[PDB]
Amino acid sequence: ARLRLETENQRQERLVLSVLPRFVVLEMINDMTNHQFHRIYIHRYENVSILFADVKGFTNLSTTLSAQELVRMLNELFARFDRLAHEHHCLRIKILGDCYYCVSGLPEPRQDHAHCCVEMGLSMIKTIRYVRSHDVDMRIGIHSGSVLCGVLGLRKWQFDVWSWDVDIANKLESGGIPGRIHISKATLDCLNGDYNVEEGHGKERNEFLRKHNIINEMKELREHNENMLRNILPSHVARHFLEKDRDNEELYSQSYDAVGVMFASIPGFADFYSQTEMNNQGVECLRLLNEIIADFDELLGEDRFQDIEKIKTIGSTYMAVSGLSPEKWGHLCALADFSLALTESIQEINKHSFNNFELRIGISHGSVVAGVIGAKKPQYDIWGKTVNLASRMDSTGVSGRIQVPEETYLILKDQGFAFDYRGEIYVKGISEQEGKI
Amino acid sequence: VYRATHRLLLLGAGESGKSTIVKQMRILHVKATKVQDIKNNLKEAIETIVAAMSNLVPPVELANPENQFRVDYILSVMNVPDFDFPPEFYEHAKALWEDEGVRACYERSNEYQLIDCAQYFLDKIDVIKQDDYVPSDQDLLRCRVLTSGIFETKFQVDKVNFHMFDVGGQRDERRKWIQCFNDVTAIIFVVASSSYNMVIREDNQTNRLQEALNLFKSIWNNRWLRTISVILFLNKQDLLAEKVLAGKSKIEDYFPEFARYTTPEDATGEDPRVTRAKYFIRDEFLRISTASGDGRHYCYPHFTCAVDTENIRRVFNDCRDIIQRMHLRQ
Ligand SMILES: Nc1nc2c(ncn2[C@@H]2O[C@H](COP(=O)(O)OP(=O)(O)OP(O)(O)=S)[C@@H](O)[C@H]2O)c(=O)[nH]1
Ligand SMILES: C=C[C@@]1(C)CC(=O)[C@]2(O)[C@@]3(C)[C@@H](O)CCC(C)(C)[C@@H]3[C@H](O)[C@H](OC(C)=O)[C@@]2(C)O1
Ligand SMILES: [Mg+2]
Repeated sequence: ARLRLETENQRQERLVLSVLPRFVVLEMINDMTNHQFHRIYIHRYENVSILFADVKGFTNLSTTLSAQELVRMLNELFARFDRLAHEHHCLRIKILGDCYYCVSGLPEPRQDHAHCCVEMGLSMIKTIRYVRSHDVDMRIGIHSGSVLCGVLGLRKWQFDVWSWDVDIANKLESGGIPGRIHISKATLDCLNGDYNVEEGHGKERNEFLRKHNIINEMKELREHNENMLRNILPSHVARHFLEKDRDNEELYSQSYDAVGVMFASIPGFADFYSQTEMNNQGVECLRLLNEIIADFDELLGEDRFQDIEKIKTIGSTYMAVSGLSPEKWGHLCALADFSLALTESIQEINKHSFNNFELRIGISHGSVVAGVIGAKKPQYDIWGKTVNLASRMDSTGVSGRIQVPEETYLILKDQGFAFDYRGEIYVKGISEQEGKI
Repeated sequence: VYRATHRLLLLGAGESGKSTIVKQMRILHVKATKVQDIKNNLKEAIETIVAAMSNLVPPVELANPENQFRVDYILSVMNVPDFDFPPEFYEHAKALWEDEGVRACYERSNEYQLIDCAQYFLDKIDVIKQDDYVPSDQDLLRCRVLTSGIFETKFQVDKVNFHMFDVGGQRDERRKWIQCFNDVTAIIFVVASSSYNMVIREDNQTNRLQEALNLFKSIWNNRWLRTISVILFLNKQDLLAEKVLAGKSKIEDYFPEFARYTTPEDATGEDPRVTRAKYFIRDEFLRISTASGDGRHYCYPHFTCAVDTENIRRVFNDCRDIIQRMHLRQ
């Protein structure tokens, strides 16, 4: 019995340690065995380098082939991505839409990020060769600096990194020049001077900040690990990942018909962030952000929202799906209640702090394909046309107001028909969303 | 040795005397630009006096028509932000200050916004004409300056280390306070008492003391600062005493609950009205504290005067004993 328990506990521990590296999971597990603030696991780190990726032609391929096959190709490309990355001392942080970023030497100091740059070039040429056998070109953005690493929230924790340097890296990747790297000075001075690089971008990104783009004990341990499993990944996906068929079946997926998707965003937080000398490196700002996200998650768990499942948080952006687990359109009403409760929560945390924050909300309905895209790292995810429709409705929205797809309900009244936003697929004039009456 | 460093911060509305209390503490125990600041404070004081001479809704007469030329001179130099320090303009300002109209405008300065030190600074004109004297400690503590970014100051007493956190009081800076809401030993709340009659310059409608009290209600009831037990240092007491003794304005002009209020039993040359004024502001802060009390934060009111020194050292000794007690987490 002791041998069997030890083996199963080791398997479960390894399943956790696939994500959430050791230096933070140790602190969590220490805290479980026994506060003016909600407590946060961020640690400062130096000499880190951030790579970024983005499919430039995702709008040129999402409409053509259905969601299932697109997920197939995305899974194979991202499996190559992850394997080739783990080859070169790089660890994925997250997958969001099509974006994919990794750091250099976060758990321990390390440098020579140019090797990962040429590695990215080789991987990208392999992907375009495979796709040709549709524009799938992608832009490289890499910036060097110091970051703060940790996790936020009380549900679906994921490894995440925040800083101004990662913001510069994001802007560098958002610049453009597909197939070519953004190797701004912070990397030239660090790596070497013998590398052959060009003069940099002429002008594509906003001229701001001058980026210079140039047996009982074992049972207790098992209970703790099971709690952390239940706090990280979904139940059925965790069960499927615990036993065999983790790697034999590369892609785990399923398409669903009556699905809703909700996005929420906080644009003003980039205003409040400030890396001065008094607040350590902005750690207090991330403490406030963790408080916001913790309030959102604490609101989620309540009995009034059972069919909605939080998926991910991109910065201050909340992604929540509906209809994934069938156990009628009352779930879209639940999603609308979710948006309303989120707005009241952010207003409450506004009044508790001494600044202003507003929410941009976008809802959509349709059929999705949901599954896990990474075998080594369990990252449940969604895909489909309605996903990017919701993303655009969130990004092409007005702060403090809720935008809604074609009206399929009448319980709580809406308003604001005259929008006729151009969108990205086609023009579509649909109303907006206020509260109940 | 993180605990052994008693770090504490001061929160309050604008011009509540927190920077002055920090400077007075620093000189109590641990230049050219300073003299420049003296001169500039004088310049803005006289500039605001003569601007509100005419801009005030009830017009105020001038003592002599001959000084209308100097009034026009100061009006011309009003819009000008150049750092001009000529002796001729010093003589002009001296001429204005001896006019009864300018003094009456200063007495009626409660209508508009003016720096508090002006009157004292208006008696330093004769010696600031020379511009060569070394300023005294009282002169240094009378100097007026704004604070926007939060500031940290080292401190050592009885062979232990303290830390001063002086933050801004303007609404623009009120978002920055959360940057220092963690791991602070105590809060030294400071509210300008005599500014009960003034109003904020951020909106030009709400009273400075009312805004300060609402900020105190927010800070005391903040869901993240519940185990820190704020300590109250109401500044501005001397100007409050001279203002109530003047009799032109009273608390009932804004708070008739004072007119209903009666003196408490903890009374300490004195007058009843000033004593009950300071006790009433203390009791209003204590009411906000206790009505929002949660059994973990305790308010210890203590009356302070930044320009004074003996009061500063006495109240600082009392507060240092309190912080020494609270450090052990009794
Ligand atoms: N006569 C007198 N003057 C005082 C007293 N306390 C402070 N002052 C003067 O009032 C002025 C304002 O003080 P100050 O420290 O600048 O306020 P503050 O709260 O720091 O200003 P802010 O950053 O919130 S906007 C100072 O120049 C000081 O000399 C006092 O008790 N009596
Ligand atoms: C909270 C952190 C802060 C201020 C800085 C930062 O690094 C970000 O978190 C990144 C860049 C960063 O986390 C990398 C992912 C992604 C999704 C690109 C973030 C968003 O752009 C955030 O902006 C938002 C709020 O959307 C942003 C920029 O906000
Ligand atoms: Mg100040």
